Amino acid sequence: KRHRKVLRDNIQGITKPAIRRLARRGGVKRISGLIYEETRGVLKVFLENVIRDAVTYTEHAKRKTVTAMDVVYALKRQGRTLYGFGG
Amino acid sequence: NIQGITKPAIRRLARRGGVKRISGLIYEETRGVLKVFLENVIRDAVTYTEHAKRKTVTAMDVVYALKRQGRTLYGFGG
Amino acid sequence: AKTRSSRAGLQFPVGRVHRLLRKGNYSERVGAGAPVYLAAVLEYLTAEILELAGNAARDNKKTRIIPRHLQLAIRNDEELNKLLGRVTIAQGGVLPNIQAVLLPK
Amino acid sequence: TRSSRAGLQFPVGRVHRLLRKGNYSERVGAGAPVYLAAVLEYLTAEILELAGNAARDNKKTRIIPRHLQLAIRNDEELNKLLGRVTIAQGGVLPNIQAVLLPK
Amino acid sequence: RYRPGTVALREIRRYQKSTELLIRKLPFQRLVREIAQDFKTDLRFQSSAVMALQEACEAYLVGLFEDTNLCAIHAKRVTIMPKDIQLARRIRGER
Amino acid sequence: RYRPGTVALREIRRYQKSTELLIRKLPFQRLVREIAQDFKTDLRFQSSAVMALQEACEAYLVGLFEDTNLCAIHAKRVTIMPKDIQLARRIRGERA
Amino acid sequence: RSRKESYSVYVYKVLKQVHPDTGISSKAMGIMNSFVNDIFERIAGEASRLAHYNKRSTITSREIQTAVRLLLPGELAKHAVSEGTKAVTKYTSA
Amino acid sequence: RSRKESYSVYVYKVLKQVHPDTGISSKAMGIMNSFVNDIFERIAGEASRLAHYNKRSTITSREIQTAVRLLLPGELAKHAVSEGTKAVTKYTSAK
DNA sequence: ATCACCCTAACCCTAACCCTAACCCTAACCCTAACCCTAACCCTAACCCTAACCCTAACCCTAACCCTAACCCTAACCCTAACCCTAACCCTAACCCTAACCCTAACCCTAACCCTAACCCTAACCCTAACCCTAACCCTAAGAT
DNA sequence: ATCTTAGGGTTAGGGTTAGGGTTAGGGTTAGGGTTAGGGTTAGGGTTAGGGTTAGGGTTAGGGTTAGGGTTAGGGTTAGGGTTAGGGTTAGGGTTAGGGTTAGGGTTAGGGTTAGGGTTAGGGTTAGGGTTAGGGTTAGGGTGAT
Ligand SMILES: [Mn+2]
Ligand SMILES: [Mn+2]
Ligand SMILES: [Mn+2]
Ligand SMILES: [Mn+2]
Repeated sequence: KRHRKVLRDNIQGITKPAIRRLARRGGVKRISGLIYEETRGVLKVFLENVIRDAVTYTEHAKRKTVTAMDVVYALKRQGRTLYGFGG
Repeated sequence: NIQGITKPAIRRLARRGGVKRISGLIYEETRGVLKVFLENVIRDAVTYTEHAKRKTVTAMDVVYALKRQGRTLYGFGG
Repeated sequence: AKTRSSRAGLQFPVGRVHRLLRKGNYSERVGAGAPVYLAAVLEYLTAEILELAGNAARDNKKTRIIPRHLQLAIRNDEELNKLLGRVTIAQGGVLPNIQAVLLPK
Repeated sequence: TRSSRAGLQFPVGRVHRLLRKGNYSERVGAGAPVYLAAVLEYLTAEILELAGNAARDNKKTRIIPRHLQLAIRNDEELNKLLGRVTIAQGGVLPNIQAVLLPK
Repeated sequence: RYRPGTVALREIRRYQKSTELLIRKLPFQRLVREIAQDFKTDLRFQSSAVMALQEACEAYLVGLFEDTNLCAIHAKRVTIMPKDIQLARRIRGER
Repeated sequence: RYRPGTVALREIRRYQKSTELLIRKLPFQRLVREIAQDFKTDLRFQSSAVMALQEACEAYLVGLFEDTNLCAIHAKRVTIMPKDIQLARRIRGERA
Repeated sequence: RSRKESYSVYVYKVLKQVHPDTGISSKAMGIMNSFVNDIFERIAGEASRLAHYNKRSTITSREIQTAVRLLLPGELAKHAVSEGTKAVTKYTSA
Repeated sequence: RSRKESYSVYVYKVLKQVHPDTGISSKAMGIMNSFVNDIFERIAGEASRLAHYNKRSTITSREIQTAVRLLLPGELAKHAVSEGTKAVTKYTSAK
């Protein structure tokens, strides 16, 4: 009823072992140590660009809840068309 | 006529792209890649011409085909 | 045959496709055979996908096609991959492939 | 004219007709062609501005497609906006890699 | 004690041959709400919308790893470096 | 007599700072009509349609050269090789 | 509440024709539904443009067919243009 | 023959406002005409989709608004959304 | 560096041709008008998202030895760069032929719209079979003796 | 190259979750009557294409020279693989509550429907500035004493 806890530095929640797993799926054998930060940078950019458009859809719909459709329409705008979450 | 796109004409296009050294195998690979590009564009351009029931491929058909290919061209009345 | 789909030998809904073409703002009018042609093209493509997916499901000893089977069918076909090249199948994973230089000597 | 009513050069009446003719929606709001003609007029002015500057730099008075390309690719936003667009007769921005420079 | 390569090659097969997500759902949901907060406050996210974002991200990053790895192999290497991620993004038109 | 890779640097500036086409109009028009005949016969081409195709081609190839050169430099080189054109078109989403 | 449209009835019908023993996940059916919708608007939108370009007010099966020839790959388009012209031909008779 | 529409009258008017001592090539005017047409379609089409997603049957300046925010880069969109809301505001005042 | 070597930009010459100023009339936009419905408002339902408790063992993080991929010099090799001069061929400059595009005139027939109509198909419910999970199971191949 | 050892691949039936069969029901597709405007014939204007002539001269092309880039191979550190253990929070199924989306009822103004009125801008013509093209020049590095 009264407060929202401060959200801060959650790009570190995308751990080095979680980044390692995504490299394995891409067929990566050796992973430099500098990569874990560069990946965090690139992931943050991707998320900003998608969520920014998703929210622009939510705001246009006069809603406070970002729906699965908004994220889908945003992905299609970015040319990263997603199958499975409606539409 | 793919050989009409000479080795010196290919070298000029490499210079605009900021290319210093050009391998000898490149001149043939470029000819391959250019042929693929032309096939894909003209194929769609003609599909537009044929839909319009025409025998002459217009500048607009080439423009519409380029836009379909994601190589949108400005200046040809599009 | 009372439904338009039965008159055309289709499973896909000819009546629904005709309604979506008008209700989707594509043109002023919708021809009589356009929803018929389109429902058939969509029905053909879904059958072409379902075919290769059921095959990937049978290879994996499964009865039911899950999104992995759909991804395996898409990326293993040359045309389906080109058609859905800039598309992401959720829960699809990747095709198993390891580059030759990364292999033990 | 509706363009004079909105303080515009771009045709508010024409844009309104193209919106219903182009099959975008059943109805077209009163302020939509006004907003759009203004956005198109703003962007043309933003381009023409940087293009006239590039023409001024090259000692010319008349902006040719080279001046338009130079204006587009030298901006960060105009380049991102027209990233998958080709200006005919535009040529490239002069740029040579640092490693391909004399030792 | 396995040699350097043997566990990496086992992991690649383990994950390529699988479809489960590789980032934990909660740290990712925090990151999403943090980023969204910085565009508009008082925002709610459908459970599905977050999963749609997570699927999108991982699929992107794995595909980015694919191109990155091809860039390391191009420069006679086996290990992915920032210069490779940068070249893969430069050529992809992300710059 | 100029050193190896000095006339090359002069040529790069000569062409980058220019906009004229780099393929002759007739050999190109022959290639276009040859390719088009292999899709449909009895075809006419508007003068403008051919130029629209030529502009499109060169602009594409120059941009391809840009990425190709970046690939040669990535693998500690100065000369563009087929492996570079292939890596450029592969990551561009033209080749697998 | 609101009603949610779907192509699940037809994806099921078509699945039984091809693999009568094979079943389908709820997620996989979502992927199939997204596929049908994506291709519907890809073809419809391309046909919408062809009509506009040729100053035509109607989308006829002739616009659907050239949209298919433009959008689908070589041998998929051939078989789709076939399967399509057949359904139209059959529809005109009955 | 037929009638050929064009935005040349307005590209000239607007050029005269920013650079009165500056002219324009016949080819450059074609490039400007292609630019106006491309951006017209880009915005109109995006607004057509927004109208549709929200089960609405009308493209209003609110749909043009959000299409501009989605399509135009960061500062360009800020200034376009400004000049757009400006022109609408002014239009409402004068009948 | 210091010396000659090329070349391309810098000015000022005069000419080709296209901007852009011009006129006129066409067709497009604009202010009369009724007229219907989409969107706005207001409600409440009702889900659903948020945050709240609970425990845990999955999964992370941190540092430890060192295996080996990365990157250094250098040396061998020839790939292609520069320079040239014979020569093919692309290029304007120029003409007519007439197939192909498209004007717009009559007239038919397709796709729209309408209400009542029945029939699919959405959804809400229910069981049983696919598949999920963890118990050991041998096979296999990693990598020291 | 033999021999131990830890990997996934496998089997088992436990056992849960899920899909597909099932009901009835709510809305959408189909029916068949009238409607008008896109489109389709028709002829027949006419634009614009390809055809085929010609004269250099710009440019392509083979074959001269050495230059230094690519490549190889060996040796050098040191960087990221792999092991273990102690946290360390992610993930599980809970629990409630109201901010939020939204059915569904009601009214009104926005927008389209019409046309006939002015008015903007397409289509043309044409004189004259801006670019073009050719020369000799200062300007600035290139390659080698
Ligand atoms: Mn914040
Ligand atoms: Mn009828
Ligand atoms: Mn290290
Ligand atoms: Mn409440």
